[PDB]
Parts: sequence; C-alpha cells; structure tokens
Amino acid sequence: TYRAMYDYSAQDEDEVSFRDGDYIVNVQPIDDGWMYGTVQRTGRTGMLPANYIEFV
Amino acid sequence: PPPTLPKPKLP
Ligand SMILES: [Zn+2]
Repeated sequence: TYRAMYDYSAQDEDEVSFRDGDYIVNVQPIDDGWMYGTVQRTGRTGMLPANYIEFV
Repeated sequence: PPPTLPKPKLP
C-alpha cells in the first residue's frame, strides 16, 4: 500500500484517476515512471504515475 | 503536480 501525494486525472484508457491522500493497494512497480495499482476509494485498477505516489 | 514520464507498452 501507497498513498497519493497529488490529484491525477487519467490521460489514457489504461490509467486511473485519484486524489491527494488516496490509498493505493496491491501496487506493483512497472518501470521508473509507472506502477500498477488499485485506487481503494474508487475501486479502479490500472496504471498510475509512480512519481505521484509514496510508499506506506 | 509534476510532469509524468513516458508510458511503457508492457512488456
Ligand atoms: Zn488511448
């Protein structure tokens, strides 16, 4: 589990939107820019920008 | 918020 540090609006069909403070669960790093995860609040799963989220 | 980096088409 990670927590968003900023709001983000998805920019492609494989991305998910979230808000500052959102818990992100079952996070898997993909590369240095992107991770997979589920936005707990909305229940949506997809790609998130890694630089918007912080571990724990 | 900061810029995002290029996406990867996986894998
Ligand atoms: Zn698209």
